[PDB]
Amino acid sequence: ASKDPTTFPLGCSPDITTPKKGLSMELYSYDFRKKGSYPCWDAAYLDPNYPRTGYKSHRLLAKVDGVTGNINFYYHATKGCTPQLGHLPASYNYPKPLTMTNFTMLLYGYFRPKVTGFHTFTISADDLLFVNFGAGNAFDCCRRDSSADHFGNYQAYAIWGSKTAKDELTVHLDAGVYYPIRLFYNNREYDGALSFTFKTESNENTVSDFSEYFFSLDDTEEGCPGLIS
Ligand SMILES: CC(=O)N[C@@H]1[C@@H](O[C@@H]2O[C@H](CO)[C@H](O)[C@H](O)[C@H]2O)[C@@H](O)[C@@H](CO)O[C@H]1O
Ligand SMILES: [Ca+2]
Ligand code: NA
Ligand code: NA
Ligand code: NA
Ligand code: NA
Ligand code: NA
Repeated sequence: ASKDPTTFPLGCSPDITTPKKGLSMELYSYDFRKKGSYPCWDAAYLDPNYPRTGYKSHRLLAKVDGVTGNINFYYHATKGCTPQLGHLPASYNYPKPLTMTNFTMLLYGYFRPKVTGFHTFTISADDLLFVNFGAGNAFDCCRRDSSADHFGNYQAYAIWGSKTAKDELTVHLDAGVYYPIRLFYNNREYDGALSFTFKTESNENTVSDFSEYFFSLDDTEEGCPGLIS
């Protein structure tokens, strides 16, 4: 698939193996600058290659499976320029404290729609959430191994304090097809927040609980390109 973001993204058709519930998550540290710097937070999170290669230089905290449910959070800090502990919601399947003021997080896997039609995803973040969506744009169907670092221009992005603090992505999707998805998050300092929800043209319900929507698929030899059309 093309890497470019599109309104009609390509999806994937898994084989016999049952998709596993939830997304994969990786957590990385994101240190402050040395005492007395102005500002105190590291600006690395906005380097253009930070979401591709830069984050990998940071200390790996965790890699977990099975992230699903409601993945939204709001972490309230009490002090600027200070690492403070907190916990992710239970949905993240990570039962240890981390520096919720300052960390990087990567989620990847597949989104399976329940209805065929236009979906509008709405995102917000403190500090940053970058979203790739579709085969190629995120990664290749059951070939994430060979394509994970080759994602394309973001389908949506949100940066706290910017002219784009919230964003939307509208895409036409087919029910029961599995669409590659990559979420890249950072908190630089202080409060952190992530909101990821959607609506469809089918009804006026907002979906915030991804239990029946987020899945993981094993990579395979020849891939699992979408077979529908
Ligand atoms: C703009 C700014 O620097 N605000 C300071 C606070 O830090 C920011 O807080 C926002 C949320 O309001 C966001 O989380 C951002 O990442 C942070 O940089 C904080 O340092 C506060 C300490 O009391 O001072 C504000 O001025
Ligand atoms: Ca913040
Ligand atoms: Na097979
Ligand atoms: Na740190
Ligand atoms: Na990694
Ligand atoms: Na909007
Ligand atoms: Na409702």
